[PDB]
Amino acid sequence: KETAAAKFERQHMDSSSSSNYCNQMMKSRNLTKDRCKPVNTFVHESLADVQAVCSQKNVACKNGQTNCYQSYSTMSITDCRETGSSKYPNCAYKTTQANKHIIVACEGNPYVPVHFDASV
Repeated sequence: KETAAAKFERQHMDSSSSSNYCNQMMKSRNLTKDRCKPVNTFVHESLADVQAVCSQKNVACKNGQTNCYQSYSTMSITDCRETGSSKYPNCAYKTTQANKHIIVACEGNPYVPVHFDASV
């Protein structure tokens, strides 16, 4: 079973944009298999910097758990949002670049992000 941490890296880490960035990324990260994942965020900071968020500002998660953390600094991210006319299997996304604080849920040993809660 893919760990939650590994799933977080697959769905949300791209440390490495074109208007087609989201179309290609959502495909390459297996987020267009079976369904078009409607909304997704990729974070372009180093894995180390994102993992460090687990030592930054403790905040409540959307689901009410208390293991969420807001990055002290803004981070370079890309929001991928499925277009109003996107129809599986031809998943189409609008790519929007931004610099925002990220909120992630952290868990496990090592204590790392396991869920992307929001950008603010």
